[PDB]
Amino acid sequence: LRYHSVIKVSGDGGVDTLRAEIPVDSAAKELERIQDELYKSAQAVDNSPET
Amino acid sequence: PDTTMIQKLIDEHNPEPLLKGVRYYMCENDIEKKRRTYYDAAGQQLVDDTKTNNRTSHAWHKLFVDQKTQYLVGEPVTFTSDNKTLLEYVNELADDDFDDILNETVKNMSNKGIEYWHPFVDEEGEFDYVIFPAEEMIVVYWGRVPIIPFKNNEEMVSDLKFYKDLIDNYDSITSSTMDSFSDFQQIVYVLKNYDGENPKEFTANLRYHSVIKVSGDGGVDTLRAEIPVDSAAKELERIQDELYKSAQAVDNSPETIGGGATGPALEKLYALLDLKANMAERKIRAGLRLFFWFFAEYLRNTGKGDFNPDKELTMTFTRTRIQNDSEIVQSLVQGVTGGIMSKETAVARNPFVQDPEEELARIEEEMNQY
Amino acid sequence: PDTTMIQKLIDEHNPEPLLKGVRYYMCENDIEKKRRTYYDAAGQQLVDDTKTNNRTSHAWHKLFVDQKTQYLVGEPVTFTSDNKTLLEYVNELADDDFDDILNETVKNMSNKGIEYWHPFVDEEGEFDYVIFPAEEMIVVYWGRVPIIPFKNNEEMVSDLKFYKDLIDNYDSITSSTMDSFSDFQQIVYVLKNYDGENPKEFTANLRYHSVIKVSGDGGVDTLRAEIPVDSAAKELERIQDELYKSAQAVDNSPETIGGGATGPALEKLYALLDLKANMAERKIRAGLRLFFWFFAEYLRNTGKGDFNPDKELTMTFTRTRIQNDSEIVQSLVQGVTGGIMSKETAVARNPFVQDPEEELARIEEEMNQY
Ligand SMILES: [Ca+2]
Ligand SMILES: [Ca+2]
Ligand SMILES: [Hg+2]
Ligand SMILES: [Hg+2]
Repeated sequence: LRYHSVIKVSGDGGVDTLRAEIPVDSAAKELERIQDELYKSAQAVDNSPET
Repeated sequence: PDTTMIQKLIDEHNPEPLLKGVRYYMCENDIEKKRRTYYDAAGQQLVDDTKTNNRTSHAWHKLFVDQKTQYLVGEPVTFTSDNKTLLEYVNELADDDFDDILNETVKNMSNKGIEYWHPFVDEEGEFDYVIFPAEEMIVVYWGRVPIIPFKNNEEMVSDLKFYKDLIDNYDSITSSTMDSFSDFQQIVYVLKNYDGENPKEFTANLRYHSVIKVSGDGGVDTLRAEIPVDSAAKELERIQDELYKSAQAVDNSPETIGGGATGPALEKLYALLDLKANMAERKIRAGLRLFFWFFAEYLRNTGKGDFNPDKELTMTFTRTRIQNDSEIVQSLVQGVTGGIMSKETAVARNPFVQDPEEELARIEEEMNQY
Repeated sequence: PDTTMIQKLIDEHNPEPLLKGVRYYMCENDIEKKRRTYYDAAGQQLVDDTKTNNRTSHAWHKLFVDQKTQYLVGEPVTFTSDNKTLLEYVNELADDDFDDILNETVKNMSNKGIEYWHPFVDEEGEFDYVIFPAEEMIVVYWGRVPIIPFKNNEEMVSDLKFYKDLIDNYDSITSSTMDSFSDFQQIVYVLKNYDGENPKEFTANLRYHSVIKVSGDGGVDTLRAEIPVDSAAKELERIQDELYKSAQAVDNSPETIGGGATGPALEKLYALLDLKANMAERKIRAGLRLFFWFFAEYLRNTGKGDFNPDKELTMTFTRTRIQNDSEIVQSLVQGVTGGIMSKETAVARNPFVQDPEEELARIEEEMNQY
């Protein structure tokens, strides 16, 4: 596999791959609220630009 | 003094904390240590020549430091006193080569966390000053000790200290994604119930003819790398915004929102860097006052007069700040017309004016003609 | 001096660090070394004539360097002093060929990290100066040493240093994507339970007739390359934006957003470059002052007078900056009408005025007629 492109399989088998799921969306969604609270809880000013 | 304690001080000294910021300013980030590994027979961790090992280090820190330096010291420092002889000597010393050095000092103090520079009398007998790289200096506590500290913070850490986590993350992600782009090229074939007995036949038969021969009920599946561009891009965006925050910098990327032109909108934009500039000024002035104390000592002893800088001399920093000159001019014209303002104050506050003295004088001579 | 030390110095010298920026300026990027390899019988890594090996190398660096050069030095440098004899001699020396060389110096100091140039008296006895390529020079430390350093930074690295990682990544992606487009053409067939016994029959039967014959319960699957245009495009986007930041450049692609016209919107656009220009100016001036010291030495000894450039002569750099001339003219008009401004200052601030002296006079002589 590391020196040629090949994995050889017989029978009726095969190769499945397992890859990590990256939770970017849920995380970004949560991180958004926390950031808003952060500024409140801390009594701070957010001078990000106003949409 | 002792020669043995010297060796202890040298061998106990380490420049790795102070060089940290310098290495990042040069795009030598910890990510350059990234290597793509794998495990041998009996689990011996080993780099593998098979795969490209991209390691992208970002110039964020160099950007932020430069921005800070130029903001505080880009425009040369101005000096004012009532003692004119002193004023002359100070100006003679400090208004051209001084500027270019103070610039190198602020960048240096931001990379190292501290910058020392040393005053000394030239072989020609004149006063001189040279930068004394803090990563070569060792300190434990003319009359006073003969070196001048410029402190970046109280903590004398590099600016990098408060956002190095983010730059590293940013780098980690980018390079990961880069590897994915590289790996996407190298297709992996899964050969189910393969027809040929010979291994040679495959690699030649695919590479030189379009064909892969398969019998039984099998076939050929391909495994291609997935490239996480989307998720990477989504996260990177946040890290990018936080980076500016964490570093107290200004982002003059263009504003999607159609407001960014107005006075407040601009003031808000610079808010954080203005925060970071003020500290750094306080800390810069501290160092510089001490610098002029030494110059005063030199003048006392060289017989050119006895002076008190700390009470006679005043320093003026200038800030390169984006304004809405169109808005201001109008506010000012309204102000004066309204009569809530003197033309004097107005002319000095006018963005198209460099020296209020000359212009106030120019406007009067105009009137005395017309 | 010693001839053996000479050899050491030469053999220990390496130009690769200094030629780096010159190679990228000429679009010989590291990507030109990319080659499409594969593995032999006993794992011998080998280039493979089968596949096209696109390696596209991007002119990004040359663009930025060109932009910096022109911004600083595109307009010729102006000199002022009260000593008119000196002023004459300086102008005679430095206002046409000197412009064209100083341009080539800035470009060079940004590719190499430094540029040296050597002053020398001509065979005709006149003062002369030639560029002394820094990659041919070796330095360890008239009266002073006889060569003039133009430093790019303090670190005397090329500008490429702070964004080479990105350029490379940009090249890497584009080329990979090109390979994908190339590979897409060559369709690979997977032949399940193939009908023909003859291998010849297939390649001709497909090539000359539309047909592939299959028996059993098999068939023909095709394997086509995937082209990662989308993901690539998305990453390439970010890199490009970063590229402009990391390099402290101006990007005047047209603004999707309808703000870009205003004063502050344009100021923001040049913000980073204005940063980069200010350092570079300081560093250029430093080299140039020393150049006029040598010219002064020549003048002292040639019997054309003794001068002090460092204190008598003043230099003026000009910057080609995009403005909103329509907006400025209004604000100025408003300022003068309002009374917060002298017509003098205003005339000098007017974007349609080259020489304030001539125009302030022209306006007077207009009035004395009207
Ligand atoms: Ca790298
Ligand atoms: Ca090429
Ligand atoms: Hg952090
Ligand atoms: Hg970089």
